[PDB]
Amino acid sequence: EIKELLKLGDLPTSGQIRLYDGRTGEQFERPVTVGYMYMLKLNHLVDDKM
Amino acid sequence: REEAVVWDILDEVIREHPVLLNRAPTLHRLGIQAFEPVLIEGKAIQLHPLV
Amino acid sequence: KPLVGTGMERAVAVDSGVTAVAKRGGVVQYVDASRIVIKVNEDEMYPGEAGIDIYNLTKYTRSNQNTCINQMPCVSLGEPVERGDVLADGPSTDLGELALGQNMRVAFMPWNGYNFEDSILVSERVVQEDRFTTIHIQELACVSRDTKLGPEEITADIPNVGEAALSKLDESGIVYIGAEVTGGDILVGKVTPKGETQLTPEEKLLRAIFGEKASDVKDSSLRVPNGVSGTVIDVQVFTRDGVEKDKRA
Amino acid sequence: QDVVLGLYYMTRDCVNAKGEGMVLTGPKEAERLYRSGLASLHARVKVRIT
Amino acid sequence: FLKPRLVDIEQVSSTHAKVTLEPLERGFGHTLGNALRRILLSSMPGCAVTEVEIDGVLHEYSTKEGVQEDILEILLNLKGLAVRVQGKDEVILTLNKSGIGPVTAADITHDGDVEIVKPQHVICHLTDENASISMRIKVQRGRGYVPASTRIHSEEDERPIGRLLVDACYSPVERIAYNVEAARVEQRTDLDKLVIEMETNGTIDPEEAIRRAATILAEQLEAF
Amino acid sequence: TEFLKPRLVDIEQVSSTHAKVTLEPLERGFGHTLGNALRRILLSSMPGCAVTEVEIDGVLHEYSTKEGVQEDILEILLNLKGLAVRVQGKDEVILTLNKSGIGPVTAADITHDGDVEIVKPQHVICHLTDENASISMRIKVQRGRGYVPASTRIHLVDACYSPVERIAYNVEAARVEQRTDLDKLVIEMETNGTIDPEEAIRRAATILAEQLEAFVDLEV
Repeated sequence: EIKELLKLGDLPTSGQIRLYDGRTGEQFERPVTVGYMYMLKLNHLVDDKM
Repeated sequence: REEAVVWDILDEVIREHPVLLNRAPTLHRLGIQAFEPVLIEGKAIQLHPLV
Repeated sequence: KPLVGTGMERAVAVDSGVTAVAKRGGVVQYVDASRIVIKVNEDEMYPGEAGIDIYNLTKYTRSNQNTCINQMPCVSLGEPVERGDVLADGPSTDLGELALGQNMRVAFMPWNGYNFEDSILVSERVVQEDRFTTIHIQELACVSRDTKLGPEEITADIPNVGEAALSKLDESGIVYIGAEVTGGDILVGKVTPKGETQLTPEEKLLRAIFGEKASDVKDSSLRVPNGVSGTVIDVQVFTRDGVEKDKRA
Repeated sequence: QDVVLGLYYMTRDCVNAKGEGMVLTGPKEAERLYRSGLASLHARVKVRIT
Repeated sequence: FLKPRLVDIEQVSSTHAKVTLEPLERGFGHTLGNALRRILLSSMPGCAVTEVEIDGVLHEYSTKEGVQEDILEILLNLKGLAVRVQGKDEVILTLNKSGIGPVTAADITHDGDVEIVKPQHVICHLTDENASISMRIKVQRGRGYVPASTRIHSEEDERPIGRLLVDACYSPVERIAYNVEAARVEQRTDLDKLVIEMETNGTIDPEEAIRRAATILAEQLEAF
Repeated sequence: TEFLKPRLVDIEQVSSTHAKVTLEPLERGFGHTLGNALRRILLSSMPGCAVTEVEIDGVLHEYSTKEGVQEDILEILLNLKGLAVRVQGKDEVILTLNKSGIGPVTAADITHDGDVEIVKPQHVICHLTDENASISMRIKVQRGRGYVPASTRIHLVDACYSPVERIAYNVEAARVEQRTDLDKLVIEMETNGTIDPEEAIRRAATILAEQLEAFVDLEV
């Protein structure tokens, strides 16, 4: 289902694409996984802990 | 006041002066290790990976 | 909103009281950041007292964890609303769903050991977009007590402070609503009596040369805790019943 | 962890890769061969070492 | 050693465009394209709103009666207002409006150097017949990201408590993507092309951008 | 909105051929673009001359054994690559290895031409075994703007043109007064002796500057 929805997306089945280092501009060997991950900021925030 | 001139003085008193770093479950003596302080902008402590 | 969901988040958003849910279906007469007024349909409407359902939204206020809790309207002027529909979003809720955080573009790959253990390496694009930014609401207090040496004053007259220090305070000694403060700023001027400092010889010489009258009053004023900085969204004054309320109060 | 994946990926050999079989004066022009995109990180090669 | 030069600069939308550099030697398409990506994304001239002073408002955390947007959201909406100037390094815009309806970016008071690139850009809405919002929107010009926090060191009587500082957004550039395709000029052994497809808010022209980019690039070579 | 420029504070150079130069203070992010661009240029494209091909007097093959020489022909080819050849206005020059005997053949045992200059008379080409040990031959160099491998001469010796034997750049934090975080960029480079590292950098980025002459204005 996910790959099928990726087809509809224009994006590869692998879920991985080519990426380039923003520093050297040269390509990274091998494909790397890029996607959208829902992320939370817990409140441990450092200006409390310090 | 945190006047501009004090940061340099702090860089003076920091140089050869080590600090002790320790973690929560101290077991073996390596639980505490001495390091040379490096001034960093941030509230987080930076600790060498190999340690 | 979660990009990758479950289908429970809607239920959590609604069932938990953080959102504002329509009591009765109708059309929206008015939408303010303050309140929301809905015009009820007749079939759901009781015969007497006509009606419109008025919803007073919770605005910026202190949560238990010292985070901010603020409701935002999810509806616009003159919109159809079904009975049991979300009228306003609570904190961390989007359009009637539960958003506890933010989804983002992520790449799995070692980057120069900056991700070393669990460590996270985040672009400047994120801190600039201010998305992961958080609003904290703290409640600070100043207590005027009774000491055997005398009562404590909330007065704006504070021994040893510059005009810059007494600037952010009104005549009565309390900080203006809306003034942005940082560490060291005086929120509330407070002074308590301690008389007869009982100084020493060299200090007495110093006073003799500089002709300063050492006050019988000590500075107890409540100041912003070191390092924390923000803006003042409210102030309250509780007074013992029968004591004269000062100017500010 | 990351470091050892680095050194492991570094010295390893695939069957066929850019610069397979050729020969180099020393580690210097080996690295120079690699960074210029001419030779692959892992390829069976004879090089002179001291 | 043939030095390159640009070629057709193709505007697609008011937002973005694809520029191009024809005469490129061996491997230099990357050597240029990536450096130019770097300097393009990072260091560029831009004009964004800084200080906003609204009608009855002490701080960004309150609500103004008659508008369904919280002051915080309105300031956030202002941070995304794209403008451009000519002969001024700071200009103070004047926004006024009332009556029921959306308050867009075109409702401001036009000035000599003012150019509103997105007149439909939303500031905030207006929910009641008689309610009126006036604001002095102070827009200056600068580089990089200056957050409202680091702004106060200088201080020096910022006393107008009605003045709300916002974080500096200064930058034309959104996204920069370079591609190197082999380009055959009618006669030469092998050469490549640099297609630099950039993305902007329309407040900077492509040739201007790429030019000052290359400029700073060379300006760092000043060592020798 | 005015911009920050450095000038090199320290050049710390080991011996002659090797150099490690520090450059600072930079703008944030500029250390990596400078370093990477200059590195790609220095490495992949530089003017220089080396050995494209050498005829074997003894045999026709890279796989063989010479009389008086334990070195396999490919090993000798290796040594040939490492020979430092800086040629004058003569575009192409060919030398001869003439020498024979019981002693190892150096780079000073090659013939001397007019426009030819070898940087290392010490350079070891091949050892000679006992007695006569017939050896001598002719070496053909070439010119290149980049680095051209051996197989790349499609229609055999790897041609190493670019004087750079290595390039690295360390970008570490730089501190200036009230300026929080800056870039301290350290370029370290080795050469084959033809051109010294210090000017090698200069010409390398002169290439870049030339690539950029079609664009900028102002500061000049």
